[PDB]
Amino acid sequence: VSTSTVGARRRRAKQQVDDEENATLLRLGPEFALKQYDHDGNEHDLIALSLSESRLLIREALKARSRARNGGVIDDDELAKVTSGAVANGVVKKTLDYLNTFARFKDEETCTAVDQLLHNSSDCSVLHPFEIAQLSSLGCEDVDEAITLIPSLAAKKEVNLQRILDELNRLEDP
Amino acid sequence: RFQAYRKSIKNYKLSDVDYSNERDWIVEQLKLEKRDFLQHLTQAHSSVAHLEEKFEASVKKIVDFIAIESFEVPFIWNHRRDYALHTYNDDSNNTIIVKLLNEDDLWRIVQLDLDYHSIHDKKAALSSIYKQLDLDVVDPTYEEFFGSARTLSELQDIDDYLTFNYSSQVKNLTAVMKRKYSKYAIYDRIRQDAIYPVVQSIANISQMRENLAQSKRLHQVEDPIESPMDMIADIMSTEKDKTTFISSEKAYQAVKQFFSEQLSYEPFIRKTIRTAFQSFGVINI
Amino acid sequence: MFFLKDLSLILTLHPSYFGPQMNQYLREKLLTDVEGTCTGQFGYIVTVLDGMNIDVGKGRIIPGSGSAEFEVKYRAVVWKPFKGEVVDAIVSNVSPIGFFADVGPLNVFVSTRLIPDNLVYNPSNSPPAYMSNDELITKGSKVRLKVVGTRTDVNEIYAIGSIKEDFLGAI
Amino acid sequence: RKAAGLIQSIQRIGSNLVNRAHLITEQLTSKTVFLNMASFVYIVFDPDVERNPQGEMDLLDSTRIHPEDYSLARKMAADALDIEDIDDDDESAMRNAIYEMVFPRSPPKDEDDLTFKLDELILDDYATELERKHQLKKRSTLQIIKEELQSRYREI
Repeated sequence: VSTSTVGARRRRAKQQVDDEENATLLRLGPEFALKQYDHDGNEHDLIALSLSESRLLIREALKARSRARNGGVIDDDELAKVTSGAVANGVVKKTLDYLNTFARFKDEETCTAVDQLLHNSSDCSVLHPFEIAQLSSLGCEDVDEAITLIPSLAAKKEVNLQRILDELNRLEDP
Repeated sequence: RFQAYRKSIKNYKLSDVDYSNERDWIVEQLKLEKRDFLQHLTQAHSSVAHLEEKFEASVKKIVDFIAIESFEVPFIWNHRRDYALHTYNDDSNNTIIVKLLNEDDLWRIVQLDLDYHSIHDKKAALSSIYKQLDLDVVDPTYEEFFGSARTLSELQDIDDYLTFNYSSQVKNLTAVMKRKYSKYAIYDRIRQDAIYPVVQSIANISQMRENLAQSKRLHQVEDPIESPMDMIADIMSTEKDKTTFISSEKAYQAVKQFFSEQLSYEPFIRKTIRTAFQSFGVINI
Repeated sequence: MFFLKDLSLILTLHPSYFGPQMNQYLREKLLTDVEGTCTGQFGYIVTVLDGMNIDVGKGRIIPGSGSAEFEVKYRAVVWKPFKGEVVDAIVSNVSPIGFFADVGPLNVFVSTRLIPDNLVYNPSNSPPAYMSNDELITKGSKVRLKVVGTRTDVNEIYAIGSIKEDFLGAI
Repeated sequence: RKAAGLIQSIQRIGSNLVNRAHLITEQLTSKTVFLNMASFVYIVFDPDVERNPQGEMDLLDSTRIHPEDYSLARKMAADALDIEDIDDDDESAMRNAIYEMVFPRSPPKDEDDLTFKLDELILDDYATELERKHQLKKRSTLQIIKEELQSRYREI
């Protein structure tokens, strides 16, 4: 139904192996490529979202819509009930339940610090946004465990993986 | 049919002690289920003494047939129904037949023997776990609740109690590595911390268990000479090196939650609540 | 995995709605028709950012049918699983053929052939579960699984998980 | 699976089964399976083939009486005939006694068949004797045997 900003893609003869979806190989397909275009056609990077960032964004947008619908005058159940559509209500309920029951960072400032650490770091300046989201989401504790769960980080050995993991564990609220 | 029933059952041939325990458990299960039938039979045929004893004997014989001799239900009903009915004579010496069981009861026998064969492995696993614990003093609660253990829920309660009160020992025995977080790590830290003596001083565990089992006061819970906040703060100040807590209120909350966990993992409270709910509970929607 | 995407929708409006409240009505129609839907190409659209300030542009009158066609561009949060990805889950059902878990709106089915052998299914347990000596996974239990395959339907996505590798199973 | 294998073995051996004992002798099954299924499977007896006493097709094979109780059925038949010459171990005489009782060569002068005379036997005495001799509660079994002799496979 909804159409992406990427169009064309007409017939050719060559066939490529970087077309199939694969998280391990970091092949996310054309619609999830590293380079995107906005409504103005300017350069844009793929925007991944960790569960903390996703939860913050969904809560902010939902509460903004709820405030707007009431003339600009917190509960997840009420917030889900704000939306229209029984199937939409169920889907947003399930997403909210997942995010709440696996929220590593429920505070805006903790998520901001985590994003700053995972973005401004010299080692992380090469890290793929999908890798960053996976690291902030799965909450791994060990370099070996992270490498096993994320095969992409195995080839990136120029990363201070263990100390970054310890920093994330520190930032994680016990 | 028996092969299909026993396909999931890896170990079927029980020992003689396990066999007798299975027979007793099956008899008790039938008595619980057929309580109305047994009561009506006893009330109507009150003249005959120990009709239910003959019922237990017949149930034991039927279990013997099905298990040892591998007899299907219709064969038993067509050629061994003499055991299933007790012919007594009244005051007039008229031969009166008493249908103690029906074919549906034989199907119930098969289902119950399968159920006990299933739970036998679980009870053996709990016994092996307890033996691996190798307690210096045999826990009276363990023995008391294991002797009366009939349902797998009670076995799970035993497992929870043993794991909670021997979390360090159970973790060591597991060690005797996937970094799974032990849910009892905080309680182990409390045990290692200097505030654990305060938790002892709240109430004696053995005295609490004796009082609860007796259902009446055998000992009086002695109140410590200083308030919980007083003792917590004093120990925190005198053991700042070892007290992992930050504030006295945090230690107070940790002590309260540890006491709550201790009370929750007590098998007797769970058993009493379960009996009360099963007896007098209601259903609301 | 969650993402931010710039999506576009074609909205057709009947002439009976050609009133002053046309723009707001288009906004709520877009919200009702996009929020919660499931497209195989993108996955699941969960929310639309800035839902009350979306530009709709000028609608074009379809020749011969009167209805106006609007091109609506918006930014939305989208979740889509990928092959070979390890994510958290909550078990929703236990069955002899396998157990069903839930990863947000997606329901994932894991067959016994993708489960470690020591986690023998126990139907006698209450509730029935796939349990081992040190592991017990039942309804409501947190599990870490790796998505192996995804099946595309008309408006649904079916994923298959596995716990047979390391750092998987119960968590 | 077991029924398919059994019917295949029967078909390979021949057109029909001779008697219940052949289910064991011809290696058609094991022991416990045979004991369970013994009374529930039967072969239709025919007085036309009964002419030879050496007939392997036992008449009791067309009854609900278990093969393990064929001797008891023979003893009951001898009891009804009131013939004390035959002892408890002359199985050929018991077979001839059943032959006479169920299919007499001379039809009875009255309308009461020799199987009817089984009603005069007291089952309680025989049950008590069996329980004393070998500790067996078989009074219901004796009743079933008497019923089967009175009518072969009455519809239930």
